[PDB]
Amino acid sequence: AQNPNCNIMIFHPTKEEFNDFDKYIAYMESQGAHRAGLAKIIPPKEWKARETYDNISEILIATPLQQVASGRAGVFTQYHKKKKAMTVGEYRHLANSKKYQTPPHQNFEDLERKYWKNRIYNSPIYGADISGSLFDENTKQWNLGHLGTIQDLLEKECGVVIEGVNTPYLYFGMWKTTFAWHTEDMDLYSINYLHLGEPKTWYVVPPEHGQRLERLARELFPGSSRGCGAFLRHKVALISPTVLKENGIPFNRITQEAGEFMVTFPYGYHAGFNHGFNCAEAINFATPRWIDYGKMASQCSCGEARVTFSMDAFVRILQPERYDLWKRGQD
Ligand SMILES: O=C(O)CNC(=O)C(=O)O
Ligand SMILES: [Mg+2]
Ligand code: NI
Ligand SMILES: [Zn+2]
Repeated sequence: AQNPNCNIMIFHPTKEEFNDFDKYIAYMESQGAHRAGLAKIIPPKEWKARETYDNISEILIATPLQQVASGRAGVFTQYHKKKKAMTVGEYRHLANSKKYQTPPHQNFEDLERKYWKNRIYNSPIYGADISGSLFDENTKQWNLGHLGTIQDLLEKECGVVIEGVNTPYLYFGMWKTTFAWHTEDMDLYSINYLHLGEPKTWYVVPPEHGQRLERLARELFPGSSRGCGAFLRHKVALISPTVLKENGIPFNRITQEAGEFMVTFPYGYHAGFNHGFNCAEAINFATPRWIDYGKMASQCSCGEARVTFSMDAFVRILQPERYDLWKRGQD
């Protein structure tokens, strides 16, 4: 069995190996990468996502989200307070302001310590979930706006044609902006490219141990657990590495820098934070190996998790028994 300790693997494809996306994902899996829940891919030195980032300031963040925390330093929830629209240039200035900028620090480890110690006492503003792409149309390799669609994968594997589309999303971050513990919708893969700016630290639980994290979360968030049998689909709960270690939950951590891809694997719980002003692009995708995960994925039917149009068909086809109840949640 490859990678039995479920370590995060880092890959360095050549330009020739970067041509065929599906084939490279399958290669990484042949070496055990999926067992970690997360892999890093460093693109060949010849590759570029686009020529420059010099002309992005006029992108609109229509609904910036202020991430307000409740709880204790290592065990907290966050809610998102909607703010007035602003451009990327306005948001960058805000991120660099004395109120929001990254503090002086020695290295990534010192910054991580400061994040866990102090996150809850601040409310950073995240430009998350913005439909669009920063890949140049002429970039042919690993262009997240040109991937094979999940609808087409389901059709190829299962023979059923379904409605829906699959497009990327931009994330503009600042110091302390946070992504809560989650897996993807329908336990899909995700891929994330850090286009520019400061790093993003990730934490991940191996898929084979995801239920250990769920059981801890039910203990630590007992009212939420009573409210919903899949409340981590709400994407609001944070648990620190110190707390995970105290409770024996297996996990790993890694920092992504500008110019690097991360891939999350089906049912790989992940969480993390941004170090300062940055811009990432991400999309979900599927492979043949995902189908069995999609069939078994938990679902939120309490009404909180509220998701895309395209998830309807996945539930309807892969989880027909759950369909009725899940759709009541969506309506
Ligand atoms: O970058 C973020 O805020 C969150 N990204 C992801 O969870 C992902 O790419 O799967
Ligand atoms: Mg612009
Ligand atoms: Ni994710
Ligand atoms: Zn719910």
